[PDB]
Amino acid sequence: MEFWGVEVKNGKPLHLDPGLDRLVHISQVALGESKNNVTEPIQLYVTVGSDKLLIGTLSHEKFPQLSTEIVLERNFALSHTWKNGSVFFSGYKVDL
Amino acid sequence: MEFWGVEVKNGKPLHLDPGLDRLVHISQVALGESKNNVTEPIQLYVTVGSDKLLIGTLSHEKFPQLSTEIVLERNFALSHTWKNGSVFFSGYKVDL
Amino acid sequence: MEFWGVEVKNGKPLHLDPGLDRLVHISQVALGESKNNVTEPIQLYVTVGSDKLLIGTLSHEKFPQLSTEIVLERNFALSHTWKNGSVFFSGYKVDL
Amino acid sequence: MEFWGVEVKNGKPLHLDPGLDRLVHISQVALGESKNNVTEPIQLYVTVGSDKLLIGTLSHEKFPQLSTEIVLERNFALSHTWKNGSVFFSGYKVDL
Amino acid sequence: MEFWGVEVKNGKPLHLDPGLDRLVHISQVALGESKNNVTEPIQLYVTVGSDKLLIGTLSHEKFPQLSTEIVLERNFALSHTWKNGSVFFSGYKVDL
Repeated sequence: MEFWGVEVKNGKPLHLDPGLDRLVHISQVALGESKNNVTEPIQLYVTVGSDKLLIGTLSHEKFPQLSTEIVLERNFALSHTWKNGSVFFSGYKVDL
Repeated sequence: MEFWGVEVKNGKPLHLDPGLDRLVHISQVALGESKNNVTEPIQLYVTVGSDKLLIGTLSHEKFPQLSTEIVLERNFALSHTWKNGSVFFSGYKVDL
Repeated sequence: MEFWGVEVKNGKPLHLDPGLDRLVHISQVALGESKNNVTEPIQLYVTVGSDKLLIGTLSHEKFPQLSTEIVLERNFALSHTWKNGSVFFSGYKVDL
Repeated sequence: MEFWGVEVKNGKPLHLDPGLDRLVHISQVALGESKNNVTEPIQLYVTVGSDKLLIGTLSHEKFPQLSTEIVLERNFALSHTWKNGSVFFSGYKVDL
Repeated sequence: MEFWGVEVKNGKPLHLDPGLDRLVHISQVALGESKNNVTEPIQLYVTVGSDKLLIGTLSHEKFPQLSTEIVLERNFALSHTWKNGSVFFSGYKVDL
């Protein structure tokens, strides 16, 4: 049980690996601050072995964060559709 | 612990099997992007044997995703009432 | 770990028993579609022994579902105040 | 694992004790019916030893319930700021 | 399993240590009472080592609390951007 987190900037897929005999457990997703205040809804994706899964759609006004239980035992990528800001993903790494 | 997820397109029941001595744990539901300004509320169902259970009602305006804990040890189907878009279900498989 | 769920129709108490050395874990609650556009908040109860406990208040407009963690080791009843529709309760049974 | 719940009526702290080598796990909080009036936000507190902690703020309009994971290993008190109604807390007791 | 909680006043980082062979599990976040209207965004952070992670953005009107699952095995800091009030964080400590 080790705290884990990342900031995905401007949506470009961030490729991650839990490591041998580990899982990443993502528990918290948060929409970062806007520089402009042109806010469209922002889609969030986890890509695992190809399959690209929508996990949610955030907005500053209505959906600025999610409490989640996403469990990843293999290489994956996090990505989102906001070209001008960050989405924060956090949780913890687990053994076995 | 194996990441798992599916896209249910246009609501047609997707029949799934966790596998022998496995469970599917569904943790995240997300509503896909709409192509038009018709938004009807979209009902989501898990059908197990003779029981069709409503798990929720989504909309782009108010309810575009759910964080869930749905546990399936036997064959089931996922379905929804949106004839013109997708709902994404994700989570993980567990060994017994 | 066995998927479990029920439909409580028109609010009448549904009396249930987890069984010997079993638990019912209720993880998802969902408000059925309305035919009868009166609307009003719908209170949901779990009755265990002499205690009738409110678990929440649903509406089609604002609160059409809940994600819960309700654990029941002994006989109980589910009930709600909607006389003209259903509320769906689902989750799983656990041994030991 | 035993179902547990209480109704905290009006503004008075309810003092509770899990017992020796037990925990209370609070998983669901629900605001009781207001008998007409539109009411003010209601703050919820758990008091443990030297700490009175805000756990949230409920309203009939916007926040009538919470799904929680509050874990108490020693004597505590639940209280809230609604002088003329109830808040229901439920979950389960765990033996260590 | 020991109840844990803190009040972070006016945003100033609170530096905390779970202790040897312990984790802090943060389950509940709640926004304190405002005396006026707050116009500044209320952003919440957990800082661990070189990573400052946004966990969400609170408001009195729309997002006065979060139910979370944040796990910390290391020294960390909690902080937020509300200059004129408190955010309450609670949960429990776990051994081993």
